[PDB]
Amino acid sequence: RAVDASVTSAIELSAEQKERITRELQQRYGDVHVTYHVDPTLIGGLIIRVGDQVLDNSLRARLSAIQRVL
Amino acid sequence: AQAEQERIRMLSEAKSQIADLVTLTASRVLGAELQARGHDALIAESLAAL
Amino acid sequence: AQAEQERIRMLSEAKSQIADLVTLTASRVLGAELQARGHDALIAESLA
Amino acid sequence: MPAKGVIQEIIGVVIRAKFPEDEVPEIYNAIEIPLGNGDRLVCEVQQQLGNGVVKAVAMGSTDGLRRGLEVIDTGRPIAVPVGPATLGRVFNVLGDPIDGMGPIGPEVERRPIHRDPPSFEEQNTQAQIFETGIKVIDLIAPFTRGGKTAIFGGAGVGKTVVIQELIANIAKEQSGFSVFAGVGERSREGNDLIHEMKEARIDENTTVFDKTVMVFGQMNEPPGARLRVGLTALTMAEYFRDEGRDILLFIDNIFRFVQAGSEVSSLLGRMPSQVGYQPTLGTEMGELQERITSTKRGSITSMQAVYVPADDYTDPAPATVFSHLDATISLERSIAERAIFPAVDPLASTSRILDPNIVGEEHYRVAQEVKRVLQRYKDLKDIIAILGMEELSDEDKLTVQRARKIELFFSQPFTVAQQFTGRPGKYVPVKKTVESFARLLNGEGDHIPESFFYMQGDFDDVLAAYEASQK
Amino acid sequence: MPAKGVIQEIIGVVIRAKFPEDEVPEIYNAIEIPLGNGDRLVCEVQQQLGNGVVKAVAMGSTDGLRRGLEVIDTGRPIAVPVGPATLGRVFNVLGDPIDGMGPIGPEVERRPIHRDPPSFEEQNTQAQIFETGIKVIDLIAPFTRGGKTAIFGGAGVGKTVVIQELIANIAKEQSGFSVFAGVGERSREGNDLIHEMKEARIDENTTVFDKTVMVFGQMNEPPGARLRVGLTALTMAEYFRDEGRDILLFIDNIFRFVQAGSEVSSLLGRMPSQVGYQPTLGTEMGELQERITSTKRGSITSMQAVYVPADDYTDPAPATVFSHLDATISLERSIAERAIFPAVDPLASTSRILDPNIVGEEHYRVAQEVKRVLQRYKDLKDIIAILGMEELSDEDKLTVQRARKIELFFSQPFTVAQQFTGRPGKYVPVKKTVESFARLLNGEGDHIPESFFYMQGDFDDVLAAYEASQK
Amino acid sequence: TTITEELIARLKQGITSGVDLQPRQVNVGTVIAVGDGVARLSGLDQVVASEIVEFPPKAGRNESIYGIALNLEQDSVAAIILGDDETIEEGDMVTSTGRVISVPVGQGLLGRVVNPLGQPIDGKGPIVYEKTRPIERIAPGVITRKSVDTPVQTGIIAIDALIPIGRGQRELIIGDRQTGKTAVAIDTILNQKGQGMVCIYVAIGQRRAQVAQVVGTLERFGAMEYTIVVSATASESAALQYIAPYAGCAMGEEIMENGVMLNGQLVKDALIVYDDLSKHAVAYRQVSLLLRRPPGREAYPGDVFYLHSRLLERAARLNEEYGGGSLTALPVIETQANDVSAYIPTNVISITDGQIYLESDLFNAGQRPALNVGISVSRVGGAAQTRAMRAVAGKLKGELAQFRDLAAFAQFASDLDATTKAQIERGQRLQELLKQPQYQPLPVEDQVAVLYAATNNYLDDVPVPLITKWRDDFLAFLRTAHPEVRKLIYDNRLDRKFPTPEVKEALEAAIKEFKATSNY
Ligand SMILES: Nc1ncnc2c1ncn2[C@@H]1O[C@H](COP(=O)(O)OP(=O)(O)OP(=O)(O)O)[C@@H](O)[C@H]1O
Ligand SMILES: Nc1ncnc2c1ncn2[C@@H]1O[C@H](COP(=O)(O)OP(=O)(O)O)[C@@H](O)[C@H]1O
Ligand SMILES: [Mg+2]
Ligand SMILES: [Mg+2]
Repeated sequence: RAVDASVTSAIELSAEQKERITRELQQRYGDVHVTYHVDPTLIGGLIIRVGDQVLDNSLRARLSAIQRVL
Repeated sequence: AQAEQERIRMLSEAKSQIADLVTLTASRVLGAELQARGHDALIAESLAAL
Repeated sequence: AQAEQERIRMLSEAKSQIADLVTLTASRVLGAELQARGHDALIAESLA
Repeated sequence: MPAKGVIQEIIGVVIRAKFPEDEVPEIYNAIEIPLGNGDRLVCEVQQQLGNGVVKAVAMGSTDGLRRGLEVIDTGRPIAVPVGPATLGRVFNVLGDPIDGMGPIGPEVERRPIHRDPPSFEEQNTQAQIFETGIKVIDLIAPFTRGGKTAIFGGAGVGKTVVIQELIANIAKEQSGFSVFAGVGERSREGNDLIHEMKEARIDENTTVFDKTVMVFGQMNEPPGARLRVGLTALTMAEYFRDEGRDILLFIDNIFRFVQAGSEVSSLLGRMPSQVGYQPTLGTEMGELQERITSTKRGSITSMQAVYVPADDYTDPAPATVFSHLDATISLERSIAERAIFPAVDPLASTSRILDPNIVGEEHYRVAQEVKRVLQRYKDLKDIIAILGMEELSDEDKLTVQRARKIELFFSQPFTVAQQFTGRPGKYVPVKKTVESFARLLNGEGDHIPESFFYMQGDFDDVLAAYEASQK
Repeated sequence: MPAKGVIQEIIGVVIRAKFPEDEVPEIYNAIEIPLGNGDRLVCEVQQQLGNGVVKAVAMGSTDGLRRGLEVIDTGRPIAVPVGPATLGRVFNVLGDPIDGMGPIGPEVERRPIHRDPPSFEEQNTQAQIFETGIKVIDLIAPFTRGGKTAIFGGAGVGKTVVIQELIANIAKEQSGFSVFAGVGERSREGNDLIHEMKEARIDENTTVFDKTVMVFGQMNEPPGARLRVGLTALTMAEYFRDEGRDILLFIDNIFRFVQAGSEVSSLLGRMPSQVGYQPTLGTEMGELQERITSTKRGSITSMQAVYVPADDYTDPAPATVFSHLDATISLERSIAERAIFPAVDPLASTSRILDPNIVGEEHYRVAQEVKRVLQRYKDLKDIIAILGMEELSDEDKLTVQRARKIELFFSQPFTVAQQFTGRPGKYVPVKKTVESFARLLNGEGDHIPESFFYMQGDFDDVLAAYEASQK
Repeated sequence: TTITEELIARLKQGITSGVDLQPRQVNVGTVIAVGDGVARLSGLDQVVASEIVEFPPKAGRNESIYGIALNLEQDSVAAIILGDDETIEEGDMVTSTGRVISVPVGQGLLGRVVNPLGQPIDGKGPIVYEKTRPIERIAPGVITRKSVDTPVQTGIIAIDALIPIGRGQRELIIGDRQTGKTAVAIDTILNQKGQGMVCIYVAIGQRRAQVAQVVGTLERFGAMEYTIVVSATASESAALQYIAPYAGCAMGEEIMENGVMLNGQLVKDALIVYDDLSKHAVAYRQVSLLLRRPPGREAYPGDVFYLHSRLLERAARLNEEYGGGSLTALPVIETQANDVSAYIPTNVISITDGQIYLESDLFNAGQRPALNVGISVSRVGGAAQTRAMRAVAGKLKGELAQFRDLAAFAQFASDLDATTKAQIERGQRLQELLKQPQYQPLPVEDQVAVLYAATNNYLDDVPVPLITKWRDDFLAFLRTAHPEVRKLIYDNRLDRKFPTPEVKEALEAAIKEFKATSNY
């Protein structure tokens, strides 16, 4: 039913980068709808929410480091 | 005893503070480097991580 | 007051903060290819 | 206009509207349905059902609606005007002025209906007595500043008259403003008999109406309007609270608020609770009452009328409010029919602030002794019903006379009661009433008969009447 | 039936498990959810909702369970250990020992909770008295073999004390076993106090605890556990019944069994019946108390304790309990305040076996005349308290004297329980009670003052103490 | 070396090679429906029952509002919102925290007002702690407990003499409207100033002003040195009110199992007051009905007896094998027109060991503690009393029972014979003796001395309306002229034959000296 992808870039992703994101996320169901967000809190990488599954890239490592040190 | 415990708490607070500072400044320099180096490497790595 | 001496204990930021930041930014969260310079000024200005 | 949806279902005063999936309105948002007359119907969202469908309470007739009508989401809950622009005006649940005056301009601040109550650390535990103009209210169940106070009685006992009399008294003899919440307000009690009664001059050219705010969630309104009118009045009063002013809030009825909540929950298809009431009764009552608190900045101090059917205090409407009260004034029909129009029962009228550490030792002593002699008279009147007072009495004659004199002396002519009687109103300070009852308690009133205590102010008025008769 | 399913739904203590289309668990089939290590959650299947989905009650904490967890069908109802290995042990609903000792072991025979009652041919046509040792119980409201007796009373009248002293009497004086079903047992009231009481009562080298089984459906358990504990105790007692022994099952509160059934039915979504009770109240009571019968092989006498809601004996739970009762023993707080530990009201305790042709011709003359004398005393008590015994004529003063003598004579010290007013053990037989009360009823005790009859024996202890004191 | 070198040695291990930078497909849920504090989630199959879910911050919302996943239905998770339901919207991400609800426990929570989640609301800084205890746990069990022997001294003469409360006993306080249930609970809390017991006050569904006044009363008497005040007020969501008593009893079980250093002594005894279990049951009924769970009698869910029972069976008295600590529960129930036979009142009455009935008729008649001795029971009984109180209060109980049997003759006592009038006068003096002012608990020695004076023929001379004053004056006498008598009574309060000739003669001399030098 065209599950709502919720891609949030680090600061901004290029038009060809966005097209590559669409050309890669189609493997989940069909060519599902993808919404791109800014989220400047992210430093690098990007978070991909394909339906009910989330695969964060970076930034999370910072939190993972600080919860390992604190 | 309370003064000793407060000293221990202050030492732990200092440790947490330096952890917060190093994490925040590492995030800032990472933002600077991602201003220098392109975002495409991390994007491709995350896409391959799917 | 003796507990609040942490600051004087923390005047040794050069040995800890710089090395830990360098190994955090490169050796653990990326592929240890932080060759692009210019961040030394940022860590000198921001850690104070 | 963040989002535009279409009406899917119209069931009475319940509207199911389908919105875009990425622009669904929030839980307490307000959604406007434009009508073909230049006006609009404001519904309040209550639930988010599935994919983009929201259920909303109408707050209007919904007799002109069709399926597929455009619905504009406002993005935020109902916004009502706040500030001096609302002072001296009459509003409804939507904040639209329902009086003959012009509409409120767009330059005023508009605040959302739903706001979090003050936090725990903002509570001002310092109990302070709020000076009311009523003798029995001051003495027996003193009015707490920043606290919530209730009036209980049947029909026609005098709750609304008492409420408007406090409005007039605390606006005339004091500088405190007032905000009125006509929840389920009868169109005879609210559209008249309070507007006219607030045309009482304060000093020279300002009436009590000009220094008060009124929000009438009338009885013909749908249950959602009567449910949220109390929160509308709270939002209007919270501006004056946030300015540091000690604001006064009169909720003209509580059980109608409970009835509106029950009707709204029954219409929404929620599972019934207790005897067919709403499951969120305690939570709704808490959401209303917890915003009426004394903070460091200001203080909302409230009086809320509650009508108990027959003598049932175990009904959900008075039972859910008992936890939120600092004082209860129990009006009785028996006292009202005895021409004691401020028909407060001195017994069964309690207050948390009636403590010697707060209202003073003299106030506590006078109130306690007055209650004691009235309690003794409650049995002595039965005793003298068959055995005449002259037949036998061991100090019973004196205490019966004193108790009759003080229960007549609790009666006070009201400013708003001139229509009913014609007697001009009287205002007694809290110091003067306790001083007068102390003077009358031990002698000094045993020679004045029980006719000069009927409708008077302090004891000096009773004296002046007595030596006016003996001329 | 080794079928493995997965958890589909978890709503409180009611779960749903999806199995294959075949090998679906039956009703009351005790599915099991492993929780890691050796811990498991044993649910009891209640309904089969379509294609492999079974709805079951948790009978456990179920506060850390996720959907999709593996569920193992056992192929039979809850299996509890039976045999001599269960004597001296304390069990929960599932038959797991909840005392300090280890597990029962795999070599011990296990039986399902849900059995059928004895068939029509197995029932005993002729009733038979069950001797219990207590004077008032054996005389006024005698037990019947394979019958149900209910004890009533207040919160602290001493029902549990009576239960435990009867356990001690059954265990020590005769070589018979008993099973105590603590349905709704408080973890303080029974889970340590009753164990200490049973381990304190000692005959020789063994305790009363060593000759009784205990099944504790504590209050902290979900309603399914407290519902099935009574049947668990029935299963553990039916083994000894099958050996020809005379078991006396005790039930701590059959009303809490009723309440557990009602809560289970409400949790399953069934429509309520009567006073909010379960629709299946009669059948749920029948499936328990029809297994308490006098089989031709062995017998299970039972003694329930009943809590009567709001002192309403017409309430559906006491109404359904009373349908299965063969005897009643009413405890009164008024008798308890007069320092009478067996506070049995002989004018409120009844028994169906109190017939001339069953318990003896002299039994249904002595008991009848004792009840008549006590009724005469109850009639004359108000006159005596108001006026005095001088106004009473002859045949009434003597009747009141004999009534006071028997009323104080019904008391027993319960020296088996602790050692309060300890004395040599008596265990007064039924015939001895009949002879003693026929002796006192025919005079022979008028010279004894109305203070010797207290924690006495068989009216020979009374004359022995009279001779010892002064004669 | 320098301590900062040790600090860096603590670092540079997780700093360098202690972080896993592996991206994993974490299973999150999306919100499909939001009700009235209930949010339904589409796919969250990696969630357990009663697990706290996060609702991570989104645009326009910088804080995460947690919920409790209660209904784990087929392809649906209905979770009750702990915070405010306005912010949660359809399509929001929900991350499973993987944890059941836990609260901070230990010494740091002493004098702090906290949320049911353990977050402070007193504005006195963060809670200092190192251990979190789960909200829900099984009761200690069968062999863990011990018979209740140590008494809990509430300070009220009537309660401490007629309805004993012991350490590990669940004693319900059941009343109606304003009869002093909170007053009795606060008086019990104030009396543990030096009794080595940590008090907890839960206050489910109350006003913020009422809880503030209770906290002010506690801190103006020094009671906050050993008191924990959980608080789920009326405006807060029904989930917080539903989890408040369990948070309180989790803290109490931390006190019971481990103990805290109070006044330099290890304390393992906790007294917890659930100041409104009727309001807690109302909140859980709202939660269940908003989850569309099938209702029962009075629209309460089926597991509402279970609800309170889990809460109340956790109050135990452990044996010396399991630490020897105890947790004492004081649930509070508000009836409606003294409807004792209502659903929640009968549930709590059946669960609890004893009951303390407060009557509005006695409250409005001048009885300052409105205690109904006739119907209120404590099935623990004399085991929850000192030997001095056991020896003294038996005659008080008997005389009060005799007076209650003859209460209809009180106004007619001048027309009756000598013995009935004597019984009526003794009962009236004893009832006047039990009247106590608010916030004035009495020590066990003072109660024993006063009840010994009343039990023996010493209050017959002083008239009824002065009995209370007499008591006060006598205590002042014992507080000023004879401290040795009070110390003597307190010293041998555990003696099996308490009225030893030494303490008996000392008390008789003190009573005679007070009576001879005072007139009434
Ligand atoms: N022993 C007492 N002597 C005198 N006054 C008392 C006593 N106990 C309570 N009061 C008074 O009665 C008031 C009501 O008591 P309290 O608030 O404890 O009752 P409650 O049952 O908890 O009521 P609520 O339903 O309002 O929470 C107190 O605020 C106090 O003024
Ligand atoms: N102070 C007063 N003086 C004279 N009459 C009064 C007074 N208060 C109430 N009444 C009588 O009560 C009626 C109004 O009662 P009201 O307060 O509207 O009832 P309720 O208390 O149910 O709102 C009037 O018609 C009037 O006759
Ligand atoms: Mg009115
Ligand atoms: Mg209270």
